[PDB]
Amino acid sequence: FGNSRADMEASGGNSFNGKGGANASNTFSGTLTVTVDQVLANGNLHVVGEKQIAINQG
Amino acid sequence: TEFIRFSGVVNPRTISGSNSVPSTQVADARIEYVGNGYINEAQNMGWLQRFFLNLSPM
Repeated sequence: FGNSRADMEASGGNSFNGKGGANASNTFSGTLTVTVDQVLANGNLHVVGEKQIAINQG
Repeated sequence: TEFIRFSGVVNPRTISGSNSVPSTQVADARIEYVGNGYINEAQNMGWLQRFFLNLSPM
């Protein structure tokens, strides 16, 4: 053990941090009058409708 | 001069007792509210600015 033959010192480190995420949203509010353009075999009604508003510059 | 134009299709049974129907019960509602005079021309983009808004890289 003389002459620092067995003296030793070591250190080590390892680090990892990952993360992730996502999100989506949508809202819609209004009222629209549509018209029936087809009646299906079970009585369900296909409906289509369009509202066009022009206010000033569009 | 300001113009308010309306067009659409109305169900007779949606009309109230005072001969009125809200605009949300009209099927193909076309609503327009426009004007003329220098007040209306002051709300139009210049031709160069419109050209840039449509063709500028950013």
